[PDB]
Amino acid sequence: MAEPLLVVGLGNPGPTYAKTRHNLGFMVADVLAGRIGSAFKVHKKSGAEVVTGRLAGTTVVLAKPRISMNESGRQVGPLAKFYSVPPQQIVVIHDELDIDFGRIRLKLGGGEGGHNGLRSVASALGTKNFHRVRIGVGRPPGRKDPAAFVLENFTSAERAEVPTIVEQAADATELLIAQGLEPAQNTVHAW
Repeated sequence: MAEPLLVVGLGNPGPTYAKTRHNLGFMVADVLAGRIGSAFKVHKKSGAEVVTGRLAGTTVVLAKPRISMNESGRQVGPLAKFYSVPPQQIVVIHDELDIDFGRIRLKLGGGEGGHNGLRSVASALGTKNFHRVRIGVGRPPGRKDPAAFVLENFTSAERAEVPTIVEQAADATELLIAQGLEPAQNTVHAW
């Protein structure tokens, strides 16, 4: 008697990447786990780090793959089947190049931008119809390649407000779960 939502934070494992742009997904997930009150434990049948509990009024399974961005699909897929979670009930948090730094957008399906983690997930699920909480990071300075840019740390001026942004992403995420996409994205969007 359940059928929970799967909330997935994308990022790369290890201290080496903990603070890079490509790890926004992990940062948000760590905040959500802090709201639920439990630390992550390894889900042995999938190898993913997981937290289960009550979040935003419903049952949630919060996860972080402890395998590299490129192969995240391998753990997210099994995890989804483990709990019989339909794609529409899957929420993936990730950094986004096509949106200005500090902006947060919510989306169901659609393109994947330049995010390799997202591709691996949609590849494993066999569909792109899952929700995303897109946390803007902006576009790289000049001629620097997107893939390289997101593997760097935030500039000192950016680092000042990443903590504010992560908390807003987590709220945006909770708002999505509780209220639904349309209400949530009407509140969180502005242009």
